[PDB]
Amino acid sequence: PGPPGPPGPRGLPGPPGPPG
Amino acid sequence: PPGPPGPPGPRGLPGPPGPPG
Amino acid sequence: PPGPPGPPGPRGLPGPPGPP
Amino acid sequence: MLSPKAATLAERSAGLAFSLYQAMAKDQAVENILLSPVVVASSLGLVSLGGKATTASQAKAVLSAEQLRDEEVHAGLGELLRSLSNSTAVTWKLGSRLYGPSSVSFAEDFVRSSKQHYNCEHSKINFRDKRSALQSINEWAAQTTDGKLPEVTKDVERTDGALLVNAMFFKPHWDEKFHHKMVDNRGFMVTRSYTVGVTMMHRTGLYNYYDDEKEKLQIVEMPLAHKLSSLIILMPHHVEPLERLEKLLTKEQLKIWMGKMQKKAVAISLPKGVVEVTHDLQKHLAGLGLTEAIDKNKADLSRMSGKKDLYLASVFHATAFEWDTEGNPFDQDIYGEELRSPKLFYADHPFIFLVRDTQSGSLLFIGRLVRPKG
Repeated sequence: PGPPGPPGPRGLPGPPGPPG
Repeated sequence: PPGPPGPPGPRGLPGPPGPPG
Repeated sequence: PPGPPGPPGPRGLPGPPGPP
Repeated sequence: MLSPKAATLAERSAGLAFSLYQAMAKDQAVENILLSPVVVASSLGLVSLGGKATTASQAKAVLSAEQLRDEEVHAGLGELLRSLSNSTAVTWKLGSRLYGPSSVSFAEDFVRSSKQHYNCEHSKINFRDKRSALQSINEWAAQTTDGKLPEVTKDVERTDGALLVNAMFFKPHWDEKFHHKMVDNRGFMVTRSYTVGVTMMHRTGLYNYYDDEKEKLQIVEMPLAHKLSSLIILMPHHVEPLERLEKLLTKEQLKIWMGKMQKKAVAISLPKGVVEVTHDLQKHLAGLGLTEAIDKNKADLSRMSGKKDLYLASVFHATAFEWDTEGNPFDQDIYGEELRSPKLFYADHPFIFLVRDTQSGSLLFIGRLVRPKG
């Protein structure tokens, strides 16, 4: 009977790009 | 009785630009 | 009661390459 | 049902609020925005009601209602104001009060007209007594909003002239309520390098929704109680300043976006709490054409006092916008694993929102949330 949970949090920010 | 877990969350932000060469 | 929060999202995409 | 004159002024007010939004959006000092189009148009109606010659003529031009008589503007805006009062507990509180110096007396005819057409009150304060002046203003707005708007401003900028103060409280009542326990702590990203903790409410149901993959933004329609009005939220795909979205926000583009929407299973997550925004529209209204009304040497507000004593110093637009879970109890959504894999409308970064009347399409609210509070 309990409603489904809320969506999970946002994932981690991506890794920095390679050095130019 | 607690309900089922929620859906997956949103994808994280894109990474910052790399350091200068 | 409401369900627990879902799983965290996938980690973001890698960043763009840096400047030269 | 609105009269055809009040309906034309409803679209006039909506267009005026659009230009107000864009003008304030360029202002790097402006953060959150909250504009009620009928209340903004009422400020120009008061200047036209209490003014003559170019001071009253400019106020009608900024409203783009030149082809209408003066008493048609006051009566039309009067019908529009009372139309929103007949749709309360959504909870909607509104107060309008003119503050003049003690050296000036209000003409009885202007007091009768402004109260009849705009529910406008009138008070005299000593602007040089800064503490007593702010208290008189802040305590009136708090009384009007029952404490939801405890203070308007912290400083009166021009100690001579008139201050038009509007205090508002709005609380959207959803057609489909959120579960009162579907709240938790989430991080709101003001920018990519700035995250403030907020309370967020979550509901998953069937909503009108469109994903613009071309211009990278999401649009969802949240109907209000008994589908008499709707709350539309526009949020970019990436965490970015809303300036790019604001260049696309037009009357034409919004309609195109509304037509591409379709009822889909959508998980909506929004910040929960009260957002307090105070605006001084006076200088922005001048940039739209209301130039003489703010000039202390040229203003003609002689209908207000009898002998040309006042000038428009400030037009305070103060609002308390509460996001809450309360709404109408909906019957089962049992014939709808429909919500098993819903689209995510995860509003943890700045978004643009507007409130639209379903019957007339008139704009009840326009604004944005760039920096909440927790």
